[PDB]
Amino acid sequence: SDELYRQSLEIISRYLREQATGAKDTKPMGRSGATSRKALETLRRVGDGVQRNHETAFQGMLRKLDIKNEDDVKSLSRVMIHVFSDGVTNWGRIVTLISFGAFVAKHLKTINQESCIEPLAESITDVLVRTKRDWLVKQRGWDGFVEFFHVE
Amino acid sequence: RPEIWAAQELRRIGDEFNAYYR
Ligand SMILES: [Cl-]
Ligand SMILES: [Zn+2]
Ligand SMILES: [Zn+2]
Ligand SMILES: [Zn+2]
Ligand SMILES: [Zn+2]
Ligand SMILES: [Zn+2]
Repeated sequence: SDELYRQSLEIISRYLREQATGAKDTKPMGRSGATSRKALETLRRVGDGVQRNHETAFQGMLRKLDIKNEDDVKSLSRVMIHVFSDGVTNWGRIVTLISFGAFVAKHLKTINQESCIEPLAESITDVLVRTKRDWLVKQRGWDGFVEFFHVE
Repeated sequence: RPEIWAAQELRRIGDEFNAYYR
């Protein structure tokens, strides 16, 4: 029983799937859902924005990582661990990693329209929740994300 | 290595976005 992991995977999977398919999921989010929905709304707003201005860089990275299929996620996990290896953790880095995950997911859908986004979403969620567990907990998890990116 | 370069790139963008929202 791991609610933070469950919640994180739901948020990230939903974002990746929407981005990949172009369609929103009309199914009530699990327990919580209030924070999750606001997190997903935040992720749409800021994640789309990251993808903007950085299309060239993202394409560059996709190409260099040569991600061949829905299951080829080991290299991305390594890259994410490497990003955090200077010892710095913040929501800008996290949203950028998730946004890049959505970028990859979109591209995998073009090559194969039957591609599952779950391996990618699981790989990203694993890095975030497992390696930043206490950092997330201290901050009431996704509330930290919501408030950091909150605009009036 | 492509993996080191990708990490450098994602970190640059990540910190930029962090600094943006403060
Ligand atoms: Cl690890
Ligand atoms: Zn593409
Ligand atoms: Zn799975
Ligand atoms: Zn709050
Ligand atoms: Zn390094
Ligand atoms: Zn660069």
